[PDB]
Amino acid sequence: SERIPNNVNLNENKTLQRALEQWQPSFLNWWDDMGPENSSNYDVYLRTAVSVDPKGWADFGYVKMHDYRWGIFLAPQEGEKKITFGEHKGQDVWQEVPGEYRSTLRRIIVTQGDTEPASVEQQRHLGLTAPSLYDLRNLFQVNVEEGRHLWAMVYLLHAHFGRDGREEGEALLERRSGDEDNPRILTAFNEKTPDWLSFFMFTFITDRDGKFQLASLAESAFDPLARTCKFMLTEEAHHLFVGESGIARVIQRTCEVMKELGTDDPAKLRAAGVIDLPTLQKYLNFHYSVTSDLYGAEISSNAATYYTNGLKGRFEEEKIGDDHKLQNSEYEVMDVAGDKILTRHVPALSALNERLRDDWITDVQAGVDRWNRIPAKFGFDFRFTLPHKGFHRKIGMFADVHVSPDGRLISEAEWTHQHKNWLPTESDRLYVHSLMGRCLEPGKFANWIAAPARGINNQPVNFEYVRFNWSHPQFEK
Ligand SMILES: [Fe+3]
Ligand SMILES: [Fe+3]
Ligand SMILES: [O-]
Repeated sequence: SERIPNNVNLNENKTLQRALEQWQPSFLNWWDDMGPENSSNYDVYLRTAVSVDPKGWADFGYVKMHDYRWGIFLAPQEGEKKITFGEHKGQDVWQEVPGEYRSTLRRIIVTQGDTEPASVEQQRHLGLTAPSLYDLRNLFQVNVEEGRHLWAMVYLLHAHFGRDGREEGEALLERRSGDEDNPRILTAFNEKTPDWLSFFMFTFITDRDGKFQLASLAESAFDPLARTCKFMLTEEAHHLFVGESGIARVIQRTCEVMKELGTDDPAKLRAAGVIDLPTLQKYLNFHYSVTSDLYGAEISSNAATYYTNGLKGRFEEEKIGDDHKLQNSEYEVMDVAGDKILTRHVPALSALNERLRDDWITDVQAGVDRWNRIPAKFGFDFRFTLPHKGFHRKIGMFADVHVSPDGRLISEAEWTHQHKNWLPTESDRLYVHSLMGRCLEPGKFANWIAAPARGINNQPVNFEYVRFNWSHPQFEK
């Protein structure tokens, strides 16, 4: 019923409500310019959140995405919640940011916010080559949710950061993925997402960085941010499912053709129009290593500071069996010293980036293990693996050297001769591009990917998840 749906009593804060209503047309102009291409008249079968009530939170129906009901939804407030780590452990959580942390928390929220529209901008062309209505609908669902995450951060900026907050909300729509004068902040969000295989890896791997960053902020002493991220985690889960099941369905299809043709010869697989498993492995290597750089330098005074001040906790902070202060704790990280990769212990507070990275690696591996059930049930030997964490890194201690996927420091000549086996080549990408082509007949799936296990919201897999309204009704006519 509400114009800006929310469970935050927005209408009782009239100054804030005015400011968000003032900002909304510019969000909608951004959505129209940079959102899913040519989609202004589509009716999409979308889920929309209307609460955080884990039973009846999200309801489905057709909507044109310009009319999507983007809302602000915080996890329920908890009475007498305490801060759980850092200097301030045991004190009451903050409803407003302490002045001394204000600009730091602001930059953290803006940086998180910036990735949300960035992903929409990267993915805006994908619809033209959607391999199915089911997949097109999933893409759009991810898009409108990422749009909501921008709302979720812009709300915090306006509600808790005054004028600076408003100015950040405006600049969040002035930056643009890949733009020369005003690029998005983070490299991985500034690059192209050129085809559906990249899109599925991105939502499987890079949205998972979102998951771990958000789980760290879900711990924050700044409780409105903590409550915001806590609810976004439940949405991020859907994104991770799109990416994991997306790739799982490509692997499934490729294995079907391997069994049918009785061969694992790449040339024969490609003649049949599937993506050979070794090439899938390269895309995994590419997105995994690129995403890894997002956690930042292994050793960081800044990250020590976020923890100590109560701004950002460790993943699942409350399950960790230590003092949650870490003045006298250690953490084991790698190091490179000439022609050797070694391990060393450093003060735990200085290595929080690396700890979060390690948590993400573990989570990604759990998903790859699930992928591996597929070749295994076909009786194939192929297994997907993650490359050594030092492989293909632009950030941190491995940035000045080459590491092979199996964890050796290698020479410039070996990198130059071998990396074509490890990362997608121009020729691999051209091949994958040649498979990309829309498939919009109900219940039909492009030949490079298998059908999903089930539909959406109990609908058949052949349901018309998107109705294009190809006819162009005339103004006032
Ligand atoms: Fe997001
Ligand atoms: Fe996401
Ligand atoms: O997300």
